[PDB]
Formats: sequence, C-alpha cells, structure tokens
Amino acid sequence: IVEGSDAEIGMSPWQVMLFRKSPQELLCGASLISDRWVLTAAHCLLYPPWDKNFTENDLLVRIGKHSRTRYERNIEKISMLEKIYIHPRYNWRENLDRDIALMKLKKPVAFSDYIHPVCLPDRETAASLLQAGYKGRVTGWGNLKETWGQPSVLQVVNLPIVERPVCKDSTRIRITDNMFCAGYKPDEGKRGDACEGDSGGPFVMKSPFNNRWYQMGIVSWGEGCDRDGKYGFYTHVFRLKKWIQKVIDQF
Amino acid sequence: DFEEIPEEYLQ
Amino acid sequence: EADCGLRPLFEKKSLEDKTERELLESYIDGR
Ligand SMILES: NCc1ccc(Cl)cc1CNC(=O)[C@@H]1CCCN1C(=O)[C@H](N)CC1CCCCC1
Ligand code: NA
Ligand code: NA
Repeated sequence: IVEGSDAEIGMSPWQVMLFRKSPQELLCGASLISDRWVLTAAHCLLYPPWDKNFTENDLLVRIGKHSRTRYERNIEKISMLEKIYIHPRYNWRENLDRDIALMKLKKPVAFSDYIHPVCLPDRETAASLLQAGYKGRVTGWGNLKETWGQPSVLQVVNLPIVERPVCKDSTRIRITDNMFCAGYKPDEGKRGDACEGDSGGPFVMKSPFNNRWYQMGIVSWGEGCDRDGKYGFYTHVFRLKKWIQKVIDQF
Repeated sequence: DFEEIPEEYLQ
Repeated sequence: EADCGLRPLFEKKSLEDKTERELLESYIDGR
C-alpha cells in the first residue's frame, strides 16, 4: 500500500495473507467471507506470463494478522487449503478480466476479536455505493513504493471510486464491466494506491444504511503504483457474485 | 525475512 | 454470516476507527 497508514488492531478482521510454504514468503492478500471460504484474485494463483500456477498444497492462509513478518502467537490462525476455484472465464491473457478466485479451507476457522468475515454486496448495496467519488478502503502488506520498502504491519488507505470514462482514458488496457477503478486524480492533491503484494486483498465500503462492511472489490491491477494519472483497478465483486454463489452452493 | 511458523502447519 | 461486516473491536463495541468518517462523508446520497 502506497501512502497509507498502519492499520488499527482489529480494523480489518477479514484480512487474509496468502503465504507460500517454500520458500516462506507473502504471496498475496485475500479476505475471509465465511468460516470456510476465502476470496482472492485469480492472478494470485494463476498467471502464466510469470510462470505462476499454484496448487492447494503450495499455500497456506494466515488469518487474524497485523504484523507482516511475525508469527502472531495466540492471535493469528493458519489454515490449509482444501481446494482452489478460479473463475472459468478469467482472462489472464489480455486484461485480467474476471480476476477472482475462491479457496475452501480444510477446516473452519474460529472467529475472534481479530478474525471475522466481511459481507458480500447484494445488488442494492452495489448500486447505492459503487458511485464515482464514494470512497472505499484497501488494505494489505504489499510494497510501500513502486520502486524500493515493505511494511512492519498491515497498511490501510481510503480511495475514491473514479468515473468510468476517466478510468478508461487513463490506460491503453481494455477495461470491462467486471472492473472498476479508484484513486485520486493528479489535481486532487491526496494520493495512495495498492502495490505489488496487495493483490487479492479487499476494497471495502461501510454501508451507511446498515453500518456493515461490504467487500466491493478485489485488488487486481495497476500500471505502476501510485503514479500520477494512473488508477488502481479492482475486480467488481457484485458483478461476479453469481459465480461465487454457484461455487459455494456446489462445493 | 519471515519468522518461522510452527511445523504443524507445514506437515 | 448474519454477523458479517461487524467488527468485534469496532461496530460490536460502538467504537469507530480513525478514518471511517472519511468514507461516510463521501457517501453523498440517501443522506
Ligand atoms: N502494479 C501493482 C498494483 C497496483 C494497483 C493495484 Cl489495484 C494492483 C496491483 C497489483 N497487481 C499486479 O501487479 C498485477 C499482477 C499481474 C500484472 N499486474 C499488473 O498490475 C500489471 N502492472 C498490469 C496488468 C498486466 C496484465 C494485463 C492487465 C494489466
Ligand atoms: Na484508454
Ligand atoms: Na494515481
């Protein structure tokens, strides 16, 4: 996260770290959506241009964390993966369209003060909140700068959703309805973005109607990090919710 | 860089 | 979960985090 701040304890209790077993390293962010299901970006698991194609036994999830590198004894919980599900129309060849994946845990995780699921939006909450200018929150343990370094604890940044024409005009990549973009414009002064290692983490909004947190996006892609005139692009969770529900219902 | 995690999670 | 999106150390205790108001102030519809 570029130009963010240290998270408060328990501020993002749905935060998940995707952790490679060997070598032991951070792979991505993710989010807890129930006691058995974790949501992430497909490119965290499958990205052939970078020779990335993980199987379940390559990975662990670490839930309840705050420190990036510490083993947070009596606080974090580490879970093994039963199965990965990647969207069948995930487009890793062109533009990361449908950049979404689910991971089912081998065993349910116990909720605590530090471990708790985020809601997924329904159609009405998405329509109400996914509007240009409305701010969401991105969290992660990724890089603090595009070029460097890395944070001691989970980082947080609040960013406004951007008008679709501005998103389109900021890039040569073909944008789709399964993406939205967020970030400040050069003229707005404030800044901030996700960066490498924040992939797969959540873009959340707090509904002013029922005071619950909803995951509206998944950290997906950006040209650099926090560059003037660029924006971060996020998987549109509601647009892909029918797939989410089909997977969870079936498996 | 990362603190070792209990071996039970790697088995 | 029927309890989704309500944080134990914040919403459950009626405590606010240091920047959630910035989000609320940006939600300029329905108010
Ligand atoms: N830049 C870090 C970053 C910044 C913001 C956000 Cl939201 C996510 C992220 C993290 N996300 C990534 O690194 C992803 C992983 C794969 C490449 N990538 C990028 O973002 C490529 N630069 C552009 C792709 C190239 C592929 C076509 C779509 C465009
Ligand atoms: Na364009
Ligand atoms: Na920018």
